[PDB]
Amino acid sequence: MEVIELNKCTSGQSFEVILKPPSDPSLEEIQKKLEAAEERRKYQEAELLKHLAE
Amino acid sequence: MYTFVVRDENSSVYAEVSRLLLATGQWKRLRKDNPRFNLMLGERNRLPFGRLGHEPGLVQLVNYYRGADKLCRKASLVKLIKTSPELSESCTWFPESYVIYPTNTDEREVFLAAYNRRREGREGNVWIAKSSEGILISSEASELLDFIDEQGQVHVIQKYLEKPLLLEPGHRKFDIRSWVLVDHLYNIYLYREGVLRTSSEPYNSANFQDKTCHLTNHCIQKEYSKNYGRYEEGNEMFFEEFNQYLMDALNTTLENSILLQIKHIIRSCLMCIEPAISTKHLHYQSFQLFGFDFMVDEELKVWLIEVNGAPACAQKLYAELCQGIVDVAISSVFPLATSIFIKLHH
Amino acid sequence: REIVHIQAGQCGNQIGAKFWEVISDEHGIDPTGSYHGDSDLQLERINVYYNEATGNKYVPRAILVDLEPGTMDSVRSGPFGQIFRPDNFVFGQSGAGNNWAKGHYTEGAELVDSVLDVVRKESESCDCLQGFQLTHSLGGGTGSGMGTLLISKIREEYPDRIMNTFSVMPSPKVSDTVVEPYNATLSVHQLVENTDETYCIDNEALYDICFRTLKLTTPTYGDLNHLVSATMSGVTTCLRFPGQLNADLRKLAVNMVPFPRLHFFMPGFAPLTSRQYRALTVPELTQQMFDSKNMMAACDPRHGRYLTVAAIFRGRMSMKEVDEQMLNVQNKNSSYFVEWIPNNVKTAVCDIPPRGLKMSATFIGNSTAIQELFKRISEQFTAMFRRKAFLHWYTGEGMDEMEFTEAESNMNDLVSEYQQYQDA
Amino acid sequence: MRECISIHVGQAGVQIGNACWELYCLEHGIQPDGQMPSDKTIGGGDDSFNTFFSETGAGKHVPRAVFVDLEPTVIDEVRTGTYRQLFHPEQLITGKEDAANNYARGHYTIGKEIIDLVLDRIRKLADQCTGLQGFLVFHSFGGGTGSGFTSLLMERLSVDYGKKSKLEFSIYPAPQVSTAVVEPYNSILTTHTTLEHSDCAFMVDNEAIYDICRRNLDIERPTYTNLNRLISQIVSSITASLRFDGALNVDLTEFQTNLVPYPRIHFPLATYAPVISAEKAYHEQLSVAEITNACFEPANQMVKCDPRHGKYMACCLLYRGDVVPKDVNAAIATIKTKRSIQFVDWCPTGFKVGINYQPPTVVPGGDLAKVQRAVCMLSNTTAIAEAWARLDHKFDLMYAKRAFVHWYVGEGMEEGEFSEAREDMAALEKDYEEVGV
Ligand SMILES: Nc1nc2c(ncn2[C@@H]2O[C@H](COP(=O)(O)OP(=O)(O)OP(=O)(O)O)[C@@H](O)[C@H]2O)c(=O)[nH]1
Ligand SMILES: Nc1nc2c(ncn2[C@@H]2O[C@H](COP(=O)(O)OP(=O)(O)O)[C@@H](O)[C@H]2O)c(=O)[nH]1
Ligand SMILES: COc1ccc(N(C)c2nc(Cl)nc3cccc(F)c23)cc1
Ligand SMILES: [Ca+2]
Ligand SMILES: [Cl-]
Ligand SMILES: [Mg+2]
Ligand SMILES: [Mg+2]
Repeated sequence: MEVIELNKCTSGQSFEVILKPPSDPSLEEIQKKLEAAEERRKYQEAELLKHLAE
Repeated sequence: MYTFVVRDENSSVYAEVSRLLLATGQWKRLRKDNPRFNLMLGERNRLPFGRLGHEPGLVQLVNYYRGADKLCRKASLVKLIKTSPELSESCTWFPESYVIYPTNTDEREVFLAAYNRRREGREGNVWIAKSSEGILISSEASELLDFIDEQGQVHVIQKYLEKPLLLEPGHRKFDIRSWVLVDHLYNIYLYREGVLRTSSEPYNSANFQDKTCHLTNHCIQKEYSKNYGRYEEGNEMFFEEFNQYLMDALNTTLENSILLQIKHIIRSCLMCIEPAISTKHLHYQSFQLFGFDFMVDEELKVWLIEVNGAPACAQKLYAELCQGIVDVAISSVFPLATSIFIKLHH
Repeated sequence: REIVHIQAGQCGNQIGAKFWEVISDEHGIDPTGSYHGDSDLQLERINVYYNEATGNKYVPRAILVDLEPGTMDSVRSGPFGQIFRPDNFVFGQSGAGNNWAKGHYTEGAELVDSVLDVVRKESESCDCLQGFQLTHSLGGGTGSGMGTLLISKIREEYPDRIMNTFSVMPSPKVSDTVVEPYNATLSVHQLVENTDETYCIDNEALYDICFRTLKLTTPTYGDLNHLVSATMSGVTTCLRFPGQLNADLRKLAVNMVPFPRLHFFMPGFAPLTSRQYRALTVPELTQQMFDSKNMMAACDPRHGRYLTVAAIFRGRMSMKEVDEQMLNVQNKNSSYFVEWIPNNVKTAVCDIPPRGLKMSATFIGNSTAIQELFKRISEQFTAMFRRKAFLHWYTGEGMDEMEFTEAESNMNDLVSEYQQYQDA
Repeated sequence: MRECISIHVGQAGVQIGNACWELYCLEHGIQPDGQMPSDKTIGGGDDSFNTFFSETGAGKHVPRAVFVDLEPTVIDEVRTGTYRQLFHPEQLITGKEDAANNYARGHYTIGKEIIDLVLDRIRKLADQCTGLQGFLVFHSFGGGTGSGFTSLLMERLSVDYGKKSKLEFSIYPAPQVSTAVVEPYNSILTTHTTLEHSDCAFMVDNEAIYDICRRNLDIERPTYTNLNRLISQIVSSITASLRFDGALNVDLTEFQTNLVPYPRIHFPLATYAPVISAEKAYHEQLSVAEITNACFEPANQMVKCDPRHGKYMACCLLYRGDVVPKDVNAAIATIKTKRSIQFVDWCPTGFKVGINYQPPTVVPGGDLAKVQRAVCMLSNTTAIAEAWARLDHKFDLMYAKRAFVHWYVGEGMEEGEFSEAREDMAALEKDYEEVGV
């Protein structure tokens, strides 16, 4: 069990203790997704308003 | 009023426990997937321990110890005994054993170092092989490993016990099944009744290809044995007869010659793993019924061979043992509106 | 945030007036609109239902609608009559004769544009209108026929707002005319399509409650409406009172309605009061609010399963005790709560109790047992419709038997869809 | 000195941010108006606390923080509360109507047109940074804002700040204090869409905080206020190394380096001890060995699970108070002998240790007692995957009936996103299983 990289200072100290060794989409595609969902939404709304107009 | 769910229908012991639970009028059964249960009699495989103890307003209790497989599958138990300081490689009640993987870590290069010292020292050199149907007891290794590699799973092979205690009349072998219940408090309870699963065929130390006088399984004996049931009904000698026999034939009690050792082994195994599996400070609780399998040699020395984690009982003893499970494991946690267990503590 | 309230027809306006009396009292407002309460919990969300007017006055965001002036006059003359803005009284003269067709197609159409004018005027003074609640019966003519006309118009003009209704169901035990089943079935067809959440207030249940347990031998509509205003104040308490759960109509829809069409809620109330001294204990409150005998929709909840439940405890009590009791109900009757919606029962607590009670509990269940209600209606419907009885009142307003057949089918489909999830 | 921007999203994120920033101000001696007398470099500096506070010419110390909610009522409480002066108005951003507990409403419908404003205010903070190292993002899994708007914000941050580190403090949903029946849907959805945009996430199960509050604080029925003062203690414990002199976890990159070897498995478990009631009359102060030992009781974890049946990939101990290395090493030795601590074969068995001698600051009048020493352990154990199992199971139950799905589809989301997110979580669960069995 050995103690390494002991660094220390007025606020405190730090160190490691070893016990045993080792055995994204772009802005383009994003605003395209947001707009696709807005299109599906606007379409469902149009279906609804057409049914109400019937 | 308490609720339980049954997720292993193929369990004789807990089928009976379900019946006794219902017959109290204070336990109702829910559907296998209804999570609002107090009690879970879980499946044997991939029981979902991570989903227990997250139901507000429900104290939850399961009939298995997550982790206990380390004791109850053969390679695991060998690994545990060799590596654990509490048991150590110098363990005096477990036979020399080694973990071997098929051709397709392993211990055959460490095996052979011992095997050949045993063949040179002109000692009895029978070894047995098995995993967790497909058994080979041989006198030379190249039969053992050859057989292991025809199958495809990890195997353990261990010093066969060449001088067993033989029941007379009959000159036959046997194993001793002990039933131990561990409760949510980690009390270890040994059931007062054990069973001797005997062979019906005199012990033939000659050719080890006949498994009828060397393996004591209740199945192989009903099917492939000559006189299944000649000496005892169902090839099962219970504890009173066996104690009588030891008194009459050998001038000792079962308690003295054998049980002391079985209690020592049971307690040692369970106390060893207690930190890895205890649910003392856990959000759910566990109990578990275990079947410890023992073999006595001709010098009245007890040996452990397998621990089984989902055992069946003997038909005579189902009632009493299942009622004991309810009393100590279940009603302890969920109370209702001269014990059959010996508590193991030292 | 803001809710716009519409009450239509005789029943709609009588229960609507009672609702505004009751919650006006709860929020400390007097019949003149002048706030005179003591606490400040009463005003934090006062704008959900009230508009602030000149001189620190509070004016209900309420539109009153009828085709005959009798009942609207009765409201103006009533106790809180002068709290409503007079421009929000919109009425005709001919009435609707208990005829869904007059309310929806002929007389109502003539009046609906001016109602929608007042609707629009109220809505444009709203910072963030969340939607509308309507009060109406389903068995008369104005409430059922014209209120459902209104609802589909409102949906057309505001298709992204919540539409919520308190809908009184007709019962032969409390019956005005024989054509009530016809009217109800035509209306339910409308409600299934155009509301997000409907409180099914069964007049059968209200009668049975007044009779069997309040020991009232001759229940009046006043006795029924006391139960209705208690239920209404209860189911809207999380809307108008600041709590941990900052609730609104849309969250309530999202959480209560797993499938769009199954949005017909069974309301319940405890303790059942008549127009006492013993304080209820939280275990008693909890056992009662779940009791078939305290629900306002005549159904047997054991005959179905709870999809979702929302419960509201009003009073000063132990939130710990409330949690334990609710969990005890679910854990001791888990058979009756669908297992495929985890944790489908949620609870809220308000410190302010209703008038005259130290503690109360309101229950809002979406149960598949609600099918029983619609089955009742459908049976009554079919009994007449197979002989085409009383249809002439409707064909004389332009309607075709085909439209009756369609609404019958849609209601029977609704019943089937509930049965689908009672066995899942 | 490199700056850190905190972003608080939705009700849970904002109320937790309130708690944490109150704590920070107490710890660094910053008053509610933003004045810190011990700061002699007036108008600026590159001290350690400056990674969280900027300075005005008038001596005001101002959190590097943005609060964003889709409805106004909760951030309005920040705007009128004790620390109103602390925050500059354009760092407090509100909508008109919330996401109605609906991930898709927060991500798509309402998200789409407050996102650019939020990113503009975030850029106004970053432009005040000589060397921004990245973001600490606070949000619930369950809220419609906290789930949906957060995942949109995370995607965009990866775009506009690709080299920067993003850390999550994430509230996992618990029925005892949950507000909505669809929190499993939202959880899975937001985890799948955020996984690749987050370098390290600290998950806090409200069930654990709730129970810790009941058992060790003797609070009958904990409120959000209880839970958040406790959560903020843990958060302060985690960030103390960015705000104070030291050599362990000094930048956001070091959290990934020390705690996350495999990038997908970036959910460290946090254990915190001791938690002691202020109303405890006589308290015997716990030793280094007792609190370090408590770090291995499940009842002290931020998420209830059993690390004994998992494997460790990393382990950090953060002490605050009267602690010296040799007492830590003694404690560790004895603990190693009495406990089931298995590391993965390709990782060293060991502990990175950090000590700050100032003991924990407690909110005056709060519930937590002052103590002479306390520790937070951060361990990357496979056992936390239990939480994903639980969550995934609840999801599978509802989705098999498509219950409530119509509420998401009607916001423009496609049914396939549900099974895609679930697909991903199946992958995650398998990653965990074969790293650790
Ligand atoms: N620990 C803690 N959890 C909270 C707090 N507030 C809300 N939650 C949890 O967060 C989940 C609900 O998410 P919220 O943040 O409240 O909702 P939101 O992000 O504001 O989204 P919407 O209200 O749907 O617009 C539930 O599981 C709550 O229990 C809080 O202050 N502290
Ligand atoms: N519960 C309740 N039901 C009512 C009330 N007034 C009428 N009803 C019921 O509503 C139906 C009559 O419809 P009504 O509202 O009078 O006709 P409308 O004015 O044309 O809408 C019948 O089922 C009545 O029993 C009331 O004050 N309370
Ligand atoms: C899972 O079932 C749920 C049901 C409802 C809700 N919310 C949005 C609520 N809304 C309203 Cl208006 N009143 C409520 C009253 C009591 C409990 C609640 F929770 C209420 C959340 C979840
Ligand atoms: Ca400075
Ligand atoms: Cl960058
Ligand atoms: Mg009438
Ligand atoms: Mg919110």
